[PDB]
Amino acid sequence: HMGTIEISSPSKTHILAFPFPEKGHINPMLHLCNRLASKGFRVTLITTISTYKDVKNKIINLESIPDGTDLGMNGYFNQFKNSVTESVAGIIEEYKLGHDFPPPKVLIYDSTMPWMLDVAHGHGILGASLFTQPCCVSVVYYHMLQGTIDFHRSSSSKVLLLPCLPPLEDRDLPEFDYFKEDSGFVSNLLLNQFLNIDKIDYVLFNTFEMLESEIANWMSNKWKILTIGPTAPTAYLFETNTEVCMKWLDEREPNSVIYVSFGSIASLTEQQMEEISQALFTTNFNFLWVVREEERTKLPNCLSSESFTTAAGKLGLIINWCPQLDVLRHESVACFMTHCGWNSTLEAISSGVPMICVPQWVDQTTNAKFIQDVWKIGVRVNNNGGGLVKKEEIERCIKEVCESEKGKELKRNAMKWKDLSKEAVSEGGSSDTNLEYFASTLLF
Ligand SMILES: O=c1ccn([C@@H]2O[C@H](COP(=O)(O)OP(=O)(O)O[C@H]3O[C@H](CO)[C@@H](O)[C@H](O)[C@H]3O)[C@@H](O)[C@H]2O)c(=O)[nH]1
Repeated sequence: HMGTIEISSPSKTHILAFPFPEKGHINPMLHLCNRLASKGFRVTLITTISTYKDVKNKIINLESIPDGTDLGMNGYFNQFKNSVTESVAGIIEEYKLGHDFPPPKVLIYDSTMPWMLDVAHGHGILGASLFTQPCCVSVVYYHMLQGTIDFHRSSSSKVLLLPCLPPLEDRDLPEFDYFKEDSGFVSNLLLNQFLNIDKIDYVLFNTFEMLESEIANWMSNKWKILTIGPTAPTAYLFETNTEVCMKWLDEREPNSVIYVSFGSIASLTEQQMEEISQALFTTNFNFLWVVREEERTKLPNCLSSESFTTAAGKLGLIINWCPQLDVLRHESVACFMTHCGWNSTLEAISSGVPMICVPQWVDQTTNAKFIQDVWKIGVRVNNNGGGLVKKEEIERCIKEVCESEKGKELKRNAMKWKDLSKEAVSEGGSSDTNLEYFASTLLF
């Protein structure tokens, strides 16, 4: 007969998001923010000023913070941690005292920044840790943290058996020694994702349960992890060179283009670029090869963008960046020569594109193991077993993926996993359900 009703809805719930300022961490966070804004949430993405321009063009409320850094990996990272700890706390407190927006309910922060949980909890809001790597390699990091099995790795070969994982050869383990005297720092960075795993309010993984069933269930029983991937949309984020790349691809034959990208960070030696060049300029396919501006000088002196007719009569384009998700979904693309970063790997899965795996370090070695031997949607190159990958090896892997009956089955496998990733994020799918569990319980 008389009183007041209070309605908690997405439209009056405010979600803060803070990615690590690198594209493989920014991009999956942005995709997740877009899905959350689509459910009606007020979403504020926080990012460093030197990434603010990039994020501004791709896209949601946007907020910049100082880069926090002036310097090797450690000094860079400790300054970073100290600076963003204060600036994000300031943003949280300002949005508490505001009146236009709702006060923040939760901070979604990158899993490699676990101290951000103390920032969120210290300011009275929930924390959600977004893991940007698959379940299988993340569990390895946990076991390395637990200091149980010896992971130290030339007088023998070792094979490691961990619960709910296929046996892992030494080459299958996440690769840190590439970083030499910084291997400890990079190692610590990935291991420490688990330092406070039991105190995190939501543990988010950009993967889908059918892809990693055994290990996801294992993790789900230990922690209440929510697999919510792929966060990228199925068949928004507007990448640079979009019109140029789509026009070039629209003029190619179906299933005729090898797409080549080594991600946003990896840098191959100039001898390694030469092997890749000679392979691509003599194969029976067109090619689209992303060579970042800062990497152009490692190209063979033989050669913003550049067009080629190849020695096989085909066409090549070398470009400094591309809308990778749109490239992968283009009918012209036959396969994806990739460094096996997790976003690249999962984007290719969601697109049905088989892979040639040229992994460089951290999780890319483990991902390539799963791409070839578990999901069976690619072939991994063979290095002296850090070793150079020769043009004849790359050529062997192209002919296998694109010119053999085995390649036809890898393509069938990849269309099967493509359908499964689409079902995961559709209504009733495992990832849609876990993302809704996140959204719905935020309202409680
Ligand atoms: O021309 C290009 C090339 C790449 N991308 C995008 O850039 C991201 C690349 O990310 P990823 O494939 O994960 O590679 P990295 O840039 O190397 O990302 C780092 O962080 C990832 C997430 O933790 C790890 O999986 C990687 O191994 C690590 O190097 C993806 O969203 C791609 O779609 C583009 O949009 N255009």
